[PDB]
Amino acid sequence: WVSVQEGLPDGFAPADLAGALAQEIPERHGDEYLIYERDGEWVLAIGARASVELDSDGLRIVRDGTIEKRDWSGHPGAALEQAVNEISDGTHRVFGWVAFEFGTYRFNLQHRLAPGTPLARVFAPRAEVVITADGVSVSDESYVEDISRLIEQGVPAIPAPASIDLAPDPSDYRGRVGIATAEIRSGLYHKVILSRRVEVPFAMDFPSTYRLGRHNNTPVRSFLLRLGGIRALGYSPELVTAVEADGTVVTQPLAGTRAFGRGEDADRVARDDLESNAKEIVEHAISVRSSLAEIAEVVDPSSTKVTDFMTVRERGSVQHLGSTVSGELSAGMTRMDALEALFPAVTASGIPKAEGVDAILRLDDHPRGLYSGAVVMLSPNGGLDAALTLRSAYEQDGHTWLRAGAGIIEASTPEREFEETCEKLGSIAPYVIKRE
Amino acid sequence: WVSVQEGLPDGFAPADLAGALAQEIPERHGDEYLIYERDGEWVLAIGARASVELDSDGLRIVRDGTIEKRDWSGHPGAALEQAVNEISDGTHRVFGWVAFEFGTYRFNLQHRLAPGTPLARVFAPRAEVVITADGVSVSDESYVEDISRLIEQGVPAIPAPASIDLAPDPSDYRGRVGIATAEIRSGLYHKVILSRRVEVPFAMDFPSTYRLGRHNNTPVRSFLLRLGGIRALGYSPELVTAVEADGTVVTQPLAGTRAFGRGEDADRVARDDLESNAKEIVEHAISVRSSLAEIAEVVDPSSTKVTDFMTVRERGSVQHLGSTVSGELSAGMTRMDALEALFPAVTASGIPKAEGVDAILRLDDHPRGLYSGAVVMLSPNGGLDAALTLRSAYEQDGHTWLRAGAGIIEASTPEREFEETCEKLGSIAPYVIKRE
Repeated sequence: WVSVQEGLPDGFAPADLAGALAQEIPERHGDEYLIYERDGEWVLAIGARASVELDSDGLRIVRDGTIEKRDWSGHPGAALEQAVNEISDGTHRVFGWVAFEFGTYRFNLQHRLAPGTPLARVFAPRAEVVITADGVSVSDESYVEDISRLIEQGVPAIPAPASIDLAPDPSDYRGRVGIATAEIRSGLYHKVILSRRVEVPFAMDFPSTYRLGRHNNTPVRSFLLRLGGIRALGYSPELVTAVEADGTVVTQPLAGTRAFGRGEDADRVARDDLESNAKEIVEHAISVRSSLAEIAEVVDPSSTKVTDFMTVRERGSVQHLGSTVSGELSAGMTRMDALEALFPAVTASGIPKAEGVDAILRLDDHPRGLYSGAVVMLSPNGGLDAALTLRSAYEQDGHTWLRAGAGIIEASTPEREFEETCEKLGSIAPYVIKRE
Repeated sequence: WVSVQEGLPDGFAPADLAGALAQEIPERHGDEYLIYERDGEWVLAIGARASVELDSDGLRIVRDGTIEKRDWSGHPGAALEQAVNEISDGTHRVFGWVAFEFGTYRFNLQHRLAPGTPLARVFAPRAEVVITADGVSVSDESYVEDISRLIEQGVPAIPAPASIDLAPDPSDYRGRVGIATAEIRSGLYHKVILSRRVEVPFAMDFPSTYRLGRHNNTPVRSFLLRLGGIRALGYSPELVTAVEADGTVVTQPLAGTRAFGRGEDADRVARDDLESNAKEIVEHAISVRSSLAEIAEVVDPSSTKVTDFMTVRERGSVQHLGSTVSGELSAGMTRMDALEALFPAVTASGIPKAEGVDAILRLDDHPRGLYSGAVVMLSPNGGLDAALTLRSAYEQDGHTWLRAGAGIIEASTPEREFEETCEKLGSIAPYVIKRE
């Protein structure tokens, strides 16, 4: 590890340097890369020393072009954990994403997946740049040159954002909400989160959008990646799963939403509505109870606890009721068993979760892919950090899109739920920069 | 008859009301019962006013605290018909099941049966509830209060399903495929359908499972029963035999399978594969020819026809090539003659049929029992409706199981046949609910 810089250069917030370094090094050279923000520290992982591709019908481990093909069966977590342990060489951190569809295996719904459905893509980098307020480090000194050059030459001035109309409903979200309420009335499930895509009808500048979006958000994790033919960025409002080295397992159910960022007065009125609204309280408590039932599969029961029970969590364009559920990983359980037990987040799927997931396969645009999955960092010391992929933008196979959803219960009304998606889309839609 | 509701309240699909009523009425009072869904009408038949028990060693009529015993030999259809007419009183419908083993007599294979093998169980109900999308009628007024209350109380929520492991092969299906293909190679026969049981390691909730499965299937008939020491439910993909009041005989051979339910794009690829595949076309064609030869024994030659020839038929987790073969019942022939000629379904046995049935008795777990037999409704106008018993679950004598099979020809591979069984199990296995 080589120290590049003491402190940040004037006019560089860590997010800004991370985003600038993304544009000036990996984007410039065509490298895959991933930026992961966690507790005031940005890691920029550059280039794919090696990578894993887990699909519904196979597994590939790639080392500088050379492809191992493998089969796998049973649970996708066990295959992925093996492949991660292999490419980490016992020493390197591994980064990437896990798709919503990874979660179907738990509920015996993997028969609904098309051949070759992507489940996960992760890589071990050639190099890591680490940015804090305290400074900038790099794992390999051959990068010091380009880092210093972008520092001294200084900060790109982000263009004005573009405009995206959130109002049209091409995918008939309002009508799909109505199908879901009838299914709930029929007794099929209690709750499902359904989403709508918003197609961005132009090409995006991901690094710049990332930087602007981050100035206007307060997320638990943020990320920007180019990996597996996909670009994506996001302001994750909550962890689906963290496993610490000491064995602590964490999940953060956020459920219950009102608008935020409309001034102190409006935000306080919305908050007071949220905290006293019986429907939001009930659905929050139910979510937390479900989280606790899931985590209990992999932690010691005497260890399980809720911290910051049902507290208001501010997330840019929205504020939410949030709780933190935790426990101590049991003997004979792995970090991947933890992730599988909790995936996909109950708060982005539904209740009971098997029928919720079933409903999403039918009533949401498929696949969800990265949306409502996780962006992950896995560490050689047994660590796992998995941010729930929401408040995010995607670019793949010539399409660029936003995606946001809402929790549907029996009493839900199409128009309220559509408006909720609009509030959530306000975490991204305003900060989108054209690729020019 | 007595109308209960002229229009269901919203959040009452017919299958959900039928399943709820089974739980609320016959399951509470230990009654025999059978639900049969046909063309948008569910009939819930409750309580055994009178019964017929057909076994390999004799026939019993059970009613009014008596049993009358009857001897039969050679071919069971005539004794069953005579007995059904007896318990019908010329005015009641009769419901029940016919086991695979019923079909051995036509081929002089009954000597392979265990003495006392059950062949059929049918009953005339004490009461009938008829449910459609447009209302509920009941044959007995003393049911109206119970039915009215449940309707008002509201349909219960479907509980979360359990996990059944489809991967292991304790019956060595892969090995039995190899035995079959070596037998085919040697010239003993052309084709056989071999199956595997999957044991469910818990007591099932049949009414709840019935409901959840129905939401995820599109069958020609569905059923839920507790009769003759057995519980069963299923989503029949085809009729083995129907006889209409006008004398039309119908059979529906489905043969050739690919996955369905994986989104439009994958389903279209799979469809295009199925309809262009020479192996699937030839086997479908051969099945239709066999069906025509069987039906020709009981219908007028100038009346035989094939409708919807080799059309794709969608059945939840799978789609199939199917055809409808029909004719006009001949003078002197009964509905039972028609059933016997067509039983068991060519598409669930093999080619030639005698050799195929014999190969099933040797190379499949025995008895098949209800699997690949029929669930039947017999009407006093001479009607018969026999759904082929596939895509079903079963419970008897402390054991609960699923069962799925595949058509084996000379070139079949164990891996592909095992995967086919998994695809067909995808119809039911994910929706199985534990009885607590």
